[PDB]
Amino acid sequence: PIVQNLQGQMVHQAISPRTLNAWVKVVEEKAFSPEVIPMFSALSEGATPQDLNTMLNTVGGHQAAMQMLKETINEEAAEWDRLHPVHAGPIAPGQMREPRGSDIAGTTSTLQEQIGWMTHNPPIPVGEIYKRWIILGLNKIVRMYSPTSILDIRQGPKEPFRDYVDRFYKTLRAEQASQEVKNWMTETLLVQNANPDCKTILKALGPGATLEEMMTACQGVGGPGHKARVL
Amino acid sequence: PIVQNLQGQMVHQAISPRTLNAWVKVVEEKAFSPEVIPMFSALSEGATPQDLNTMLNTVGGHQAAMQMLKETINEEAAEWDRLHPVHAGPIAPGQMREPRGSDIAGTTSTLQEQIGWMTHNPPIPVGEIYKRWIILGLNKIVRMYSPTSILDIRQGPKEPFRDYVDRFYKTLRAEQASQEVKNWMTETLLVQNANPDCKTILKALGPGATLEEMMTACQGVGGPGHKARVL
Amino acid sequence: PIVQNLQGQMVHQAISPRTLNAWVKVVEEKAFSPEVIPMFSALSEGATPQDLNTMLNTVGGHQAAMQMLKETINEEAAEWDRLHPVHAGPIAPGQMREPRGSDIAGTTSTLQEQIGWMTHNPPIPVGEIYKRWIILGLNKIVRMYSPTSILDIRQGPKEPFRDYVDRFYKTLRAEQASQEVKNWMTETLLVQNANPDCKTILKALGPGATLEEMMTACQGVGGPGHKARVL
Amino acid sequence: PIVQNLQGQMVHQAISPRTLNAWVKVVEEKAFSPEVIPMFSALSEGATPQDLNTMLNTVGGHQAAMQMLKETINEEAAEWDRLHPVHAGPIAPGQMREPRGSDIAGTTSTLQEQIGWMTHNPPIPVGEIYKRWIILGLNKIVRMYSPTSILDIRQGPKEPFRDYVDRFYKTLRAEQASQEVKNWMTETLLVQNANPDCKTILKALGPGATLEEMMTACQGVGGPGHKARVL
Amino acid sequence: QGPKEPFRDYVDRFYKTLRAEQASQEVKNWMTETLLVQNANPDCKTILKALGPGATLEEMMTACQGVGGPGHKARVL
Repeated sequence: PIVQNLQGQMVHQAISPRTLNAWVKVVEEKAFSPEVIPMFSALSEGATPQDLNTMLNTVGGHQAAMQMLKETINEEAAEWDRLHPVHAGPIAPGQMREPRGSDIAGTTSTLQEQIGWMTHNPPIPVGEIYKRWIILGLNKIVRMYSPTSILDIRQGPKEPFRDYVDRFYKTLRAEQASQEVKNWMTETLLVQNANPDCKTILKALGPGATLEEMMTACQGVGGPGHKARVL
Repeated sequence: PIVQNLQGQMVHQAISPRTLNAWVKVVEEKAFSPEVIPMFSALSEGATPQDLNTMLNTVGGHQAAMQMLKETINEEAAEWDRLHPVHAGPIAPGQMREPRGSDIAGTTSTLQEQIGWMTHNPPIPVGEIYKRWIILGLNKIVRMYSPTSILDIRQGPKEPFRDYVDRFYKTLRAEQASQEVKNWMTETLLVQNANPDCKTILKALGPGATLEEMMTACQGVGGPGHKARVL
Repeated sequence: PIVQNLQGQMVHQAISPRTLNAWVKVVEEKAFSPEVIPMFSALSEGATPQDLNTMLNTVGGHQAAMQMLKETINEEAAEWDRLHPVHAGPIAPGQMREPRGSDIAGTTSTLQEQIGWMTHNPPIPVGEIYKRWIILGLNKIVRMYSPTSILDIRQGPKEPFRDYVDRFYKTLRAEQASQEVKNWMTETLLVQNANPDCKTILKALGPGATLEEMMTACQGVGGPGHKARVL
Repeated sequence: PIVQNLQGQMVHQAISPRTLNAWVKVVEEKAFSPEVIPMFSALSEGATPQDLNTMLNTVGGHQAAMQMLKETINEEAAEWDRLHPVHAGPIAPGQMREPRGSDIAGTTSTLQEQIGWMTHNPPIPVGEIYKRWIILGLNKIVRMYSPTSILDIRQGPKEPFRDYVDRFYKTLRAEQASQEVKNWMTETLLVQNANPDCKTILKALGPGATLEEMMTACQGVGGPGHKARVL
Repeated sequence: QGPKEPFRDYVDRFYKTLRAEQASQEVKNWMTETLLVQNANPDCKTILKALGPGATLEEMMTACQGVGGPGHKARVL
């Protein structure tokens, strides 16, 4: 995308074949897993809409998810053009004409105009909003993908604490809810779905317990072969 | 993170996709190993907090252990706001106001803002403290990984002394203790948890004779005080 | 390690991650092979003790061998500390003060001072001696690894000269003894450890046949010591 | 080796890590094959002896054959101290000292001194002769490898011309005779070692037929010919 | 510590034995915190573990004094 700083003005560079290969490979390896969202946020340097849209268009087997994501982007673009500060009428020549919801989209925007409003006038967050809409759509996909409704994870009488925690944190990452609520829910839910023996020693710790303390306490609860005891 | 020397002043640049793939493979196959702490130290190049923050969010496996590391960083950041000099608060125009304890974290500070206080005015150890807190979290993760104490690392009857030494040194890497204390322990521990048959010839060495000499003697004999044949 | 001469003033520049993966791949597959030792010398550009120390911290299973190498560096550092010219605490104001054994070691040294002493006052070979001590340590590890002796490598009944010479030369790199002696004993050894089928032709060639000349003759005979008298 | 032309005077740097891995990989794939000699010639850009010594030192499997080359290199170094200018022991103030046979090797010379004699007075062909001496040794190595001689090549009845000519071409890679002599060998041996039915095609075509024409006839007739005359 | 042995006799013997160790103060102190709990009988060990991390020697002795016997049994077994 558009880069260059200390050596002067920005130049529009193309995407790497290496990053494109990673996008194809990661999908074969772990298609809808939550870690895709921070990787996309981190790697998207100079996040221009049409360039971001290239990753969406190079979709393989997971095209159905992308089609839903595109509908969500269209809903978000429609909301931007009508429920947020609306664009006026005729203006004097040479002004950008405050970009519309459809101007954010790659289909209805040319490269010259898209880069023009991105840096000729003071930087507009056009890439940031489109990227945010993609993040919002990806969050919907991981939410739908999750096979467990958060409270479906349980610990069997022979299942170790570490595996119970792995299962619990796997569904926890797809929760998409408020942090205070998530902490309060985590505190009660972990105890409720725990096995009788595990729950009996877990209740000794009581209020004010934190994850570092919980992990430390469950070191003596051990793994397979070892028979977990209160003492 | 920040980079550039030969052409002039430092500018913020993202890490290679091959490096990210290398990290992903290391987390997948070497998960809780103490060998990953130097690998992370090498890969945590420069000093911008944002790149380290995104890198740690790419985990698909041991997310709960990583979350305990985030919790550790959050409470270490709390101590930077309280214990350490955080000044009076109000500041006259034209200053960068100095980061508070929670301003160190990439989740609470903007990228240009993070770069600003370490580039617009002379260096401050914001990258080093954030890295130190992550390293401290990794030290805690290997402390939870361990399932057997040093005195529980006993040598079996059919178990060779060489395998026992590897088990001891691998176990030792996660214990977090003073070098003098570890050396002082090394004098009696090595022959203490060994089996009777190998001890027959290894007890003859006596006082002094460092690990190198003890191993040179051990290699020369093999097995439980004498080697065995497979084919 | 430090880099740049023609280009400008010296820069301390981090190793590439591909180089680190290549080192890990070599250590993982070749373990205690003598082939690793020149590869370490080849890869260790601009000899900087901290970077050299980092390359000894990434080992997996074989940590105990690495610990012996680290103790060997301490042993040679101690040799520098008291048997090589002894330093005195009192020195004139404005001097960098030439390093003691502990200063050479990664344990008490700081990277800013370490780069400082090698770049300020006239060149001290701090990196080269540390690299040499590591190589000396690696040269002790091959002895620990080697499980054979000069008269244990004997050609079997169905073994050809190529298999017999390969085991001898594989062993030879880990010998750690005088070259002058090795040459003088080699002439006796090649005849002595041969099988009776190949021994008679080796004896028949006699004195005045060098390694190339013997290898040239041994190429045409065929099998595990084919008919030695052609009439 | 020493590198830089465009930005001014050359700086000494080590070999690239990827090149070192490639050298090891090529050895695993095809250590003794004749095309390794041009591959080595191509990769040895900047023939500084110390860098060249690293390539020799890092060899894996074929160590016994590899150590035979040192005898030839030492022998050519002995020839350099005889047939080439040998100079004298005395030396005038501040001179770099013209190389002796044992100054050529990196093992018995010092790097700064080595760069000094290669560059202080008009270039000395130290790297070029060392590469040629190594090539002479590599030409000896393919003699040791060789499983078939040039006069051992013969076409069987079930062996087509393409299979036969490939075998003949492979054996012509290391023919170790004059190009003038080789022209006669090519003209005579190719027809002479062909099978009777294939020979009939060659016999009919006869004198005044180039390699292009011979190949064209072989291509048109098919296989090694067939049980009845076509020409 | 045996099943019917009281903590005061056990810690008295531990201190007496430790008195002849002639090692640096750090070596003795660091060990004492973990070893006393580890070599204790199940019921006593449960009570010592219940007191847990932190606290002074006076606080530990105070807790032990009121506990009584060689360790009175619990209901979660």
